[PDB]
Amino acid sequence: TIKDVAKRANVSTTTVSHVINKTRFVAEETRNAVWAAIKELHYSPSAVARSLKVNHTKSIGLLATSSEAAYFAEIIEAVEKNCFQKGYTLILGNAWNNLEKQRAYLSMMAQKRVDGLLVMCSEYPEPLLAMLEEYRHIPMVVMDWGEAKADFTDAVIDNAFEGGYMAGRYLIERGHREIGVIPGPLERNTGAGRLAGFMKAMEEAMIKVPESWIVQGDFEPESGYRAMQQILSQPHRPTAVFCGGDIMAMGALCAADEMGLRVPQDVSLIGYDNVRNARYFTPALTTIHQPKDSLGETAFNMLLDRIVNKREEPQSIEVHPRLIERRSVADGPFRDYR
Amino acid sequence: TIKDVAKRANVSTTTVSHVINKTRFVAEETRNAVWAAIKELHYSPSAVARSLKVNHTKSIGLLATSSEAAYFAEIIEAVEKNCFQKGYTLILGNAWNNLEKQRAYLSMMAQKRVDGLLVMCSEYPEPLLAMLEEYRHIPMVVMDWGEAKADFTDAVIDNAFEGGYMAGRYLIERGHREIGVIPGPLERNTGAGRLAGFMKAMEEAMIKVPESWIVQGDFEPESGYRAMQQILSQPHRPTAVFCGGDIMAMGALCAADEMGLRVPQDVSLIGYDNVRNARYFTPALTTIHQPKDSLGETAFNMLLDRIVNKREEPQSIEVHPRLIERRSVADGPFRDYR
DNA sequence: TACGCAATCGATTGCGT
DNA sequence: TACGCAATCGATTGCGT
Ligand code: HPA
Ligand code: HPA
Repeated sequence: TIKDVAKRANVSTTTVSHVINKTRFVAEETRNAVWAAIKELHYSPSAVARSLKVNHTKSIGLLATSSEAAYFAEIIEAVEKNCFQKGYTLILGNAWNNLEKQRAYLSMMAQKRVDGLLVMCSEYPEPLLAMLEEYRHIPMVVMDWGEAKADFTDAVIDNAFEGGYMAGRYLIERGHREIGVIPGPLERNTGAGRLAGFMKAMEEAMIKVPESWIVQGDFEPESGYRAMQQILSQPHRPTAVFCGGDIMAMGALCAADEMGLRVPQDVSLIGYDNVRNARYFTPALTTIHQPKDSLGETAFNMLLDRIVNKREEPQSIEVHPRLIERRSVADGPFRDYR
Repeated sequence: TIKDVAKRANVSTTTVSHVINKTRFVAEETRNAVWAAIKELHYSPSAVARSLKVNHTKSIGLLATSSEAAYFAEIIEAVEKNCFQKGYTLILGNAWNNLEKQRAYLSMMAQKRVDGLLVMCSEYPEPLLAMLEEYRHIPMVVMDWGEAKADFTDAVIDNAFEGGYMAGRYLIERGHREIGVIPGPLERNTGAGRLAGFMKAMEEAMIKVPESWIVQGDFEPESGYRAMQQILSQPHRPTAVFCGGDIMAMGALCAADEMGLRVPQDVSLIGYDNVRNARYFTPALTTIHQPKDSLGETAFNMLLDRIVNKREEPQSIEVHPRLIERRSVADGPFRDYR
């Protein structure tokens, strides 16, 4: 088809090319003629032909976990923004935390020869770790670790620990001493990390959280429900609860409200993520806000760097969470005694 | 690189090829040798080289509006599922309801030569309509119209009208006669369509909704807030409100709760979408459920059809909404008089 | 029997004139 | 000056032997 244009415009295709990419000077008329032909033939040059020659497809692969989850969703849209903004195309793939699915996705990506890879798999067993290395040749950045687990990738790090710590303290400083927690999967950073940060703050306070008061969630609203329910279901109940993520949090609000418990008057609840619509939770949710957009953009940027500036040494950028006060938290019994 | 494999295995590349795609019989040993080389060289065959020859990239383009919105998000994940399931790769692009962005996205897609196109642009002005036709050559299906607006595409249709109608009736049959509505953008199907279905039911009932009682939303929680607020802010207030989408609905719950209004005891609220986490709204939201997954899959399927079975005649499949009773609705003053 | 030769898909780009 | 020739990127596939 490029031959077709050339022919119409009676010039070599080489010409057609250069004019199409202003890659060397071309006589006005000549230029015009080509643009003309280009238009009548209704010409769209093949990127694949081009990619074949130039050796990069101007496309990036996002090997994600799930894309419906608010948290996820939000990050993704960000990344997309950035890609578009710099001419990259997004290939979205969800491995659902399934090795086989992930091996598959990975392979198609290499095959389609994505310029770089954005990795957000949530959990990282050695088998997953291993696979990834097999493709160290393709530039990648993991956006979901607590610290850098490998030498062959870039990494953006969220400080989940300090975020949890922030959550504990607030509660502490607000009058609370009987607290409970519903964490996300321990096999994840946003799970374990948050918990542990939250647990340090407690030890520092000589606060002991009885095990009947800690209940694992899976970042899903339903899990949030069940936990809150198992917590308030007990003889002795905490006066405040720290919930690992806003959506399970939202799940937690439901239950309370269902047993006729009051928020925050009967229970204060503090979340984690500051998801786009947390403010509209009821009550408006107080939570730790995670920089999702920066989290996206920042990742894209390291990728581009390696890609263009051909860096080879893995890097790692940290990002920081921060408390957002809404109305799901109330003074605790010890506020006055501080 | 295919030459590299061949050489290692001392066979023509033609061989390497056939064994790689079991496209003709090959001596075991021969086969083995190639697999061997394939492994040592750590070989991944280029899809782009391949695509160049075979003429289809096994990739599909989703020209969407926004991907963070719950409704959207949910559909997208679906589509992705389907693509993966049949070896297609997803290129996600969000035009934000911006012509220029959409022209751009469209063009890159043609260029990257996507096998087909999934279209979800929300609003369709002639300029957008026009652009689309320009690419009638690439197979596409619009997943967001009320009826088929063009002869060059397939279309999946949701019955937003009958959905709205269902919403009105329920309210009617539940004792209500003073109702208000906060619709989404009229420039959209899920906006206008829902409204009108909802408005028919009302006329049929000889119910008149005073204009101070209808307030436009933009499908976003914030909009939901403001509207509900403007509605309950009045001297005379409805006893029931129909909200165009679950997220604005959620927005509506906030406000009420903020002015100390009760749901559903002071106001019944019925939504639209049955978004994944509507049940965990508080109270659990009664709403019309839209078949998102079928909406996805069904679209993918028409695409594949045109694609593979090389159909040429546009088709159109309808899908159906259905009421889901939760707890945001209460009997109205006229329930007993029916 | 089981395999290979050579042309081809659509672009780009180094030498030249 | 302003443009063109021919080789090339990595695969596939129709004829043959
Ligand atoms: O893995 C996760 N899933 C959903 N929401 C989350 N918020 C933090 N981590 C997660
Ligand atoms: O355009 C829309 N946006 C968000 N949610 C929606 N639910 C139906 N239509 C829409």
